[PDB]
Amino acid sequence: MSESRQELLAWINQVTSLGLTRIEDCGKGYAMIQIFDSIYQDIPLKKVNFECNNEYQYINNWKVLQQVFLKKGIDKVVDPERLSRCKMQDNLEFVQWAKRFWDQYYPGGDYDALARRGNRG
Amino acid sequence: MREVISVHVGQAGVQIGNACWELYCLEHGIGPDGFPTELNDGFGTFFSETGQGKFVPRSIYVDLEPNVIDQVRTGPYKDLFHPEQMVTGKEDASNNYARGHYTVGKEMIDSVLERIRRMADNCSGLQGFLVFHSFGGGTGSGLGALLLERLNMEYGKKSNLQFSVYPAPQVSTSVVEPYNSVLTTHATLDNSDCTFMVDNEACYDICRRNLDIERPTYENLNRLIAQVVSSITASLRFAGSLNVDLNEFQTNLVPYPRIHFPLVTYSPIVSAAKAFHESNSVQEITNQCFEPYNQMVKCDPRTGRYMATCLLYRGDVIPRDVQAAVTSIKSRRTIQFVDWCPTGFKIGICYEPPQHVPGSGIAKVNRAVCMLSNTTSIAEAWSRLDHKFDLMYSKRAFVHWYVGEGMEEGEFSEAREDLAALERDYEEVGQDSM
Amino acid sequence: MREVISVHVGQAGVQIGNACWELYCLEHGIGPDGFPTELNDGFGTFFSETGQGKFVPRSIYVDLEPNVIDQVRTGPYKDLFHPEQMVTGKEDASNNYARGHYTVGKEMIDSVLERIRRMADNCSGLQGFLVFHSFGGGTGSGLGALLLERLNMEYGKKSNLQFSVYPAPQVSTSVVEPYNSVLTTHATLDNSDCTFMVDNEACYDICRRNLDIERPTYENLNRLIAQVVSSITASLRFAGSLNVDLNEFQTNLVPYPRIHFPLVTYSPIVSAAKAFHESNSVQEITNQCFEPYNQMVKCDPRTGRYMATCLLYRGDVIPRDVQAAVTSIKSRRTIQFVDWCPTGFKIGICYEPPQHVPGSGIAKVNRAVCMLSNTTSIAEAWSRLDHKFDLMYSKRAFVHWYVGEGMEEGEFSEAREDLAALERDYEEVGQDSM
Amino acid sequence: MREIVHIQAGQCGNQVGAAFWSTIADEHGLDSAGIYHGTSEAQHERLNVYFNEAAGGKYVPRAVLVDLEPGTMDAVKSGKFGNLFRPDNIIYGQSGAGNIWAKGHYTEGAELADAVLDVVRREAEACDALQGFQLTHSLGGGTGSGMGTLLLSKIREEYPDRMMATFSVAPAPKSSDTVVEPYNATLSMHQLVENSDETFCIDNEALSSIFANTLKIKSPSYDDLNHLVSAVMAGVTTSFRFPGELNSDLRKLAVNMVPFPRHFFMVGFAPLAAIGSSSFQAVSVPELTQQMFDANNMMVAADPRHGRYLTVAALFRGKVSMKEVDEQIRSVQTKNSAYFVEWIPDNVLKAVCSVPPKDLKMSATFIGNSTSIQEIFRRLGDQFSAMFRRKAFLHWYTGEGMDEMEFTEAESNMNDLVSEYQQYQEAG
Amino acid sequence: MREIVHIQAGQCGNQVGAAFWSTIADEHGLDSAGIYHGTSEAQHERLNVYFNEAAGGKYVPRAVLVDLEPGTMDAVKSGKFGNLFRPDNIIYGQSGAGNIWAKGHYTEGAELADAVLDVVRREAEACDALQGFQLTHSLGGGTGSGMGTLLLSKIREEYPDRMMATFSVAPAPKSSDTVVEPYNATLSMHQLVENSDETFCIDNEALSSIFANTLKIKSPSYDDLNHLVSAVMAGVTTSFRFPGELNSDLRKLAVNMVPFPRHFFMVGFAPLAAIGSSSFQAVSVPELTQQMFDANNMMVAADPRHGRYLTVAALFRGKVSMKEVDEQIRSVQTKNSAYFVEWIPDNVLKAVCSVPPKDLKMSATFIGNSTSIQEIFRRLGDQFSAMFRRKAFLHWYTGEGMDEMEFTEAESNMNDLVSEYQQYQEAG
Ligand SMILES: Nc1nc2c(ncn2[C@@H]2O[C@H](COP(=O)(O)OP(=O)(O)OP(=O)(O)O)[C@@H](O)[C@H]2O)c(=O)[nH]1
Ligand SMILES: Nc1nc2c(ncn2[C@@H]2O[C@H](COP(=O)(O)OP(=O)(O)OP(=O)(O)O)[C@@H](O)[C@H]2O)c(=O)[nH]1
Ligand SMILES: Nc1nc2c(ncn2[C@@H]2O[C@H](COP(=O)(O)OP(=O)(O)O)[C@@H](O)[C@H]2O)c(=O)[nH]1
Ligand SMILES: Nc1nc2c(ncn2[C@@H]2O[C@H](COP(=O)(O)OP(=O)(O)O)[C@@H](O)[C@H]2O)c(=O)[nH]1
Repeated sequence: MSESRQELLAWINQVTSLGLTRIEDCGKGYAMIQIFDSIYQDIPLKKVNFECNNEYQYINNWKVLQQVFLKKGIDKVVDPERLSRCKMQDNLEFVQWAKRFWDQYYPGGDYDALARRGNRG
Repeated sequence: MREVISVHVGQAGVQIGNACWELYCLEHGIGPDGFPTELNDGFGTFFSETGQGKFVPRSIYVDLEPNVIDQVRTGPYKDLFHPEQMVTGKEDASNNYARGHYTVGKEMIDSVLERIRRMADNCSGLQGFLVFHSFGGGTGSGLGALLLERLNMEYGKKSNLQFSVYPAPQVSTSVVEPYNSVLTTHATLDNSDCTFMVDNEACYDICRRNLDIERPTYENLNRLIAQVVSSITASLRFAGSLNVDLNEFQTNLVPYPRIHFPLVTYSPIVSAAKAFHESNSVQEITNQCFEPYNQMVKCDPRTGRYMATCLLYRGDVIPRDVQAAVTSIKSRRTIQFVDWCPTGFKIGICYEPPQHVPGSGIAKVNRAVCMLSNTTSIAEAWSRLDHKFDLMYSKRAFVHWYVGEGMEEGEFSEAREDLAALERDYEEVGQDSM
Repeated sequence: MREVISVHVGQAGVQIGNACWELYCLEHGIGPDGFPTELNDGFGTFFSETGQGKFVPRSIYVDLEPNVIDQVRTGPYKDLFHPEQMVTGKEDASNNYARGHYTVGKEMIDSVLERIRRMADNCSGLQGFLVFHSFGGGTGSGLGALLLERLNMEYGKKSNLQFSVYPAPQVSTSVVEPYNSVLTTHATLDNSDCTFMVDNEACYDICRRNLDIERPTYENLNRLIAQVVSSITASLRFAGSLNVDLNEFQTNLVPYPRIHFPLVTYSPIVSAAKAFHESNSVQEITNQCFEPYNQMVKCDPRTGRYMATCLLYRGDVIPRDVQAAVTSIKSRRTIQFVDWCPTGFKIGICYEPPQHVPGSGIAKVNRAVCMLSNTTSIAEAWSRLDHKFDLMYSKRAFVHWYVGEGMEEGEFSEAREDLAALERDYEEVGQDSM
Repeated sequence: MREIVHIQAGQCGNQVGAAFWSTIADEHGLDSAGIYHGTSEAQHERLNVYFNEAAGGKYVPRAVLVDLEPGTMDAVKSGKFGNLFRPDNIIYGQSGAGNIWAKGHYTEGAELADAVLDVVRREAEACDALQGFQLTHSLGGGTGSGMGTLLLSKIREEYPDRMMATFSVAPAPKSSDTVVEPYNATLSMHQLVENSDETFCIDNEALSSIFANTLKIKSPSYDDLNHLVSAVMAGVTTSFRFPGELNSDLRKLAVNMVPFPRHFFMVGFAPLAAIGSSSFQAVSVPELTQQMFDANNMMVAADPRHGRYLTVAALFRGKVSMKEVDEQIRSVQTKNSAYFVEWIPDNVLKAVCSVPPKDLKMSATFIGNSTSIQEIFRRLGDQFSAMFRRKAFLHWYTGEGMDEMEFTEAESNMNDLVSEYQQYQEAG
Repeated sequence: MREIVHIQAGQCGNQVGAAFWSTIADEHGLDSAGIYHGTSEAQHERLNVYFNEAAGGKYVPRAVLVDLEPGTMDAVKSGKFGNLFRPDNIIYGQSGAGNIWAKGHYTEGAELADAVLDVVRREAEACDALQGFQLTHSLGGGTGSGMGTLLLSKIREEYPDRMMATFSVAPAPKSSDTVVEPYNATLSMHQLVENSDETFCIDNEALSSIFANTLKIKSPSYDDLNHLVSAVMAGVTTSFRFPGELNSDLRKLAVNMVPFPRHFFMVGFAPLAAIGSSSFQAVSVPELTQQMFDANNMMVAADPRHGRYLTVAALFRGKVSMKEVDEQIRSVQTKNSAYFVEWIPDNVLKAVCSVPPKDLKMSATFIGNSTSIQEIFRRLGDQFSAMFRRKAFLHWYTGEGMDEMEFTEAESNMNDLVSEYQQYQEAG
């Protein structure tokens, strides 16, 4: 049923090709938005910042998904303030939830966002 | 002394002020006969006092009926005004713009424009002036649009605010509300600095639920609009915490000179038994002021994105409960975006508690919120008009009674055209890319 | 502040709360008008207080009759609730699942779901929420199963407890209790975290012997179920000795996500003259709580083997008399085995003495026990249903009045099928070998 | 000055403070108000251990009372002794732990760990020289069993020279609390053995035997239970915290005990009597030594007669010689010579402290080592593995973030312990 | 005698007077009535700084409270302390500023600038020797953000030797006032850097964190907010305004700090506690130093852990040694050695002042420099430029007399600052 940290961390290292040491960098993000571009392909990657370890500034980067959830319509509330704390109790069941979205919506093909964002330049 | 004057044209503009000045007299301890008193600067704010101690409400009244105006001198405020300021008209042809504009209402103007003049000859600190009319009126739509266009021709840089009221999406009061309302947004486009408009059927929709009265009247709708007035004006007439001037709105609501149609959201509006069994804290109010149940204008501000919004708070308010609330609105999905202001707010704090008139069924509260919201959706009632008004003009229905009163249809040719740029302006702001 | 909210759907769910909140108001010194007081955190547990000092019972009421709901505003608790939270329905077609689910009850949901929302906007420490309905209801079975399936769709990980009541082995209240009850365990299977259910005819069986009243009523059955509620909830709302959270149950009762139907056993329930001439020590109670005379559900828990059971004690309790008692139950033949837990218990201690309401014939006691027992026998009332429900469906009896309200019989095709896996699950746990 | 900073975790893991701290104040002559009232000048020269000095004599207890749920935390706040602890060190979360281990170890403590370590760091470097840290918690629950272990492994990853010493309480053989109490016990031991040195094991049910068998009270409560096992936390520092003739410290009580990195041993008191059983004796070291022999004066629910004594340290306080212990230890090591370990001749440690406790002329604290502490873990292990066969209650752990085979590892971790204690039961 | 003439601007720029002036009177033993009531003889020899002597002991505060709108100006007039300031220096216009910068900078202040300078000139040459000028205002508004800057550039064009020192308050990262608050911030920095030396940056939202995180009050108001950040205006002159052992001045606090003409750095207090958190400590320099380390005791909404300390000056008052600071500064500069700038070994400045404040035995004032003050301006710059892409609200500026490309220049002025702080974050 559910998945631990043990499988999921290299699982999210796979489909994003990121050097994700611990899951709490999804406390910022950079991978949850890189879940959806593996399906929807329309996400404007130049709308998010890349370094942005500055939580007061980061709150711009949560809402960029709220256009993505708008145009495809999945009704989950996103409360970014404890999400942006880079702390657990929300980030797991936000990524346990986004692999409940893993169920049917893949076309199977790869989606190289490492090549899409200009090699993270 | 940072003072401003409020004109009243149209039968709406009559009865609106009859709630506004009632609130004004109760918000300073003014007896209804003008002879008051059964802050320091407060005791002489809207009022050019005489040494007798009674004082003139700095207003004017414009109507071409003697009907509703003479109800005041019959009514209990018979000593409040003075019979120069209260200029009537002996005859009328209302619901007729282009003779209320171009034939019959123009004969009052030179009498009106003199009374604007001497009241501007005492108010040393002048902050523009305030305009009340309706769109459902003929002459208030008629003379009102004519009223601005010479005053802003005179006064140049001075401030021009107006609280309007437009014909509903569902219930009209007259058939001319396509015709002799939608053209008046021509002259008031480039003569009103900012403007505000509100719906009856939306305000009635509040009355059946938040006021819970099956059969309300105009007067209760008059009282509800009236506190929005004193939430803006008398806030600078009271020594608050972060003071908000009249001039701050017109520079904190428009990125562009056309886009000056915000919303109104006033809250808490709470019935008698509803205030009991309830604590309305400040974030309990602000979570209601973004929900459509306290919404003044029957539109869809949920769907559109918000642009920029100033807020005004009355009573006992801390800014920490503001920032704890307002950081939750910007987090929440029910707004999505501004692109052109990454903040999109203006916060203002005045200490004066919300005034509670005795007669109506509104209930007393120790904190208040007024909301002026610019959005990417408010042009749909304008698009309601374009669905309506272009259909009437697809038959040419009493163009004669726009012609025979003295104006060709070239402005009706211009009518949807300026409306089309208004629709074009919101999709222009709707452009949100790189 | 570790707070939770209780919904009330169904005419059972009406009158159940009318005993539950009565107990709640007496267990904190709350006057019946809401304005109270003729622990520290205790004085604000179930209650989002206003500064007036009276406070809202954090509940809701859902019914499609205006009949029984308006008895409250006639009744003595007329100031307790508030007339937003108490949402009624103007018309009803009850005993009809698939229009109480799919036609008529769904029109209330958007009004209901808003009132779930704002009450979740003050309760900062939220522990899921509590659900009351019946199976003997139509709409409480109907809207209730619909109520969970969007809330658990919204709230995800949040807790979902429900105290249900099912149609007896011997006395029905309606013929639809095969039909418009046994399907509702579909939606409540995968939306209720844990659940609990109880029998009238078993609870009536207690009334003729342990209460010794020939002609009881619903109200006395309402009072008996109600203390089981506060034995679970208000135990964490009081500073006990070994505190028991709501979340502890749903992790100490299910080895598997389906098996969440425990028993209820409440004791001592002792009549007026019976408390005299008697000392009910703690092991005197626990030797009764495994005997079928205080048993809430008319089944055979003797024959089946027990699985895992949490216990809750109120009042003046030592753990030594627990362990002296509980080592005798595990020795005794009247239980035989668990295979899957060689301990099979959860012990919990709260100091608050058992509250004794004045009106009914229940007697006061200085110690209390609540029992939540999982077993290998409780599926027989389910097997009673399979004996009943598959017989009605062997004739297709007003399938039209399941069809004409807007649902095909594919769920009735699914009805026994999910029931068959429930029967298959207890023999699956009945598998006890190597 | 050889000082300790104190850490609690869990509900009853916080309940032990009042039995600890009101005694150690009373052992040091100190009131409820914190301000000083002491008789002798003997109780000052090592007062600095469990106390940070304050302005105006307040003498704050260096402690951090930690929990996940605010049920029982206010109870000692709103009760008496509400002015001893400084509330900056009182931290506690609100959401329930549900006493589930990885909920308390891995995730909800991680909501509170960021506030934990910034408390103990500024406490640490404000001390002169840390002697060690105390962790008192539960094995059975979730908050004390889980959150303190993750709390421990960060501290052991910060201070590798500083000694980590822990107290904990056992699952019961019969009087168990919950059904995941097997899982919590195994998962707690996976961090205790790997990180900290020493841990002691106290059965509540064997503690319930003490007032049953010895003091003869039918109905004690937990405020008598922790009150008894308080004084061994006094007893382990009894040698230390005020002068004497010989005494050593807990690090010196660490290196003497075990010949391996595998540290668990027993706890008992001396003397001990009932209400009316007080004056009918002659309280002395032969009275002390025989209440340092039975399993009845122990705490572990395991038989030393099934076991074998690896090493013994004895901690006396009062007027006491050596030869009164010497002739008496020799009187019992001879009749029970097979009960000792023949790897070590004379595994006895003697330590004599000076002043007596309240209203008792002598007192002794028992430290004896065993082979039969595997009798816990064998009783744990088949209590553990039988609840793994059907993956009992498994979704309340893997539904939170931990791999199931990580749970299988701690079984062998328990079996790695028993494999050594298999040998020294009968070898050599 | 090394004296300062005081300048305020804007509504909240005038609100800070009462938190300033009632403290500096109380710091100098002076009542509401102006007439003298002081205990020691210690508080006179440097009393002449913020006060012009008067006839009959009145001791007028040398200040000029400046505003564009008469809303809040009468509030401190008609309230208490209405007899401290002399009303000749109370000037204020009537027409609203609309908090728009060039309306407040360029044109409406030019209605009032002619009355401004004839006030401060006759104040200046009546002083013995000016030590400097203080400007306290806002960055976000219009009156304080605009009119004081044009007011500044005339004074810096009159007194090129005299030091210009400014206090100002930041736009918030989240709790912003208005939407032109990006424009006002950029336009204010265009004059602060070019004319005056030093400016400090105080977030109200980080100030709101202080009573939230440290003092634990759910609902403070601004009269508690300015009351806290008052005492650093006391703290910067604490060294100066009455004797001590070592102390230097703000010009000596100017030349020591920055190796360039680019002057911005941080503000914090020591000590600090809650209501009930008062007596449970031992208030001392190790208590002082650790509330001179966290970002939590700072004012800037930027991380020193993201940054690097250029130079540090510390200003103590109370009975305090040096070695109690020396051993303690060395205890924290070693663990945080990468946090210092390796251009300068020992960028620490020590200054010890004598008398304590009210009811506190010690007090310290924090000055530390950073590289991460660019974290303001990067957060400003993209908050700025994104409201330039569509020329947001542009007609409320070019409709008043300023060219739009003049607004573009201040972007590079901000980017000229960041370009240096890009380097010394990681270089050398
Ligand atoms: N007096 C009044 N009018 C209202 C109110 N609310 C809405 N209205 C509108 O105000 C309009 C009143 O103007 P008229 O109906 O034309 O009455 P009138 O005297 O002819 O007004 P003029 O055309 O300006 O002369 C109506 O169309 C209504 O739609 C209200 O509360 N009071
Ligand atoms: N009110 C009440 N109902 C009880 C009680 N005990 C059992 N019930 C059952 O609760 C059911 C009540 O629901 P309904 O009979 O359908 O009354 P209703 O208003 O139509 O309820 P809905 O179908 O939910 O609308 C009955 O069938 C009883 O079997 C009780 O003590 N009080
Ligand atoms: N020390 C001590 N432990 C107890 C007592 N009573 C019960 N316990 C054990 O302490 C634990 C109490 O559970 P709890 O503290 O809630 O576990 P938590 O999740 O870590 O907080 C259980 O494992 C009990 O078996 C007591 O009086 N003293
Ligand atoms: N110093 C201070 N500033 C505040 C406070 N509250 C708000 N502010 C800021 O101060 C400014 C108040 O605006 P205002 O004084 O009218 O700007 P002005 O046009 O220069 O007068 C805004 O930028 C607010 O962000 C406060 O309590 N103290």
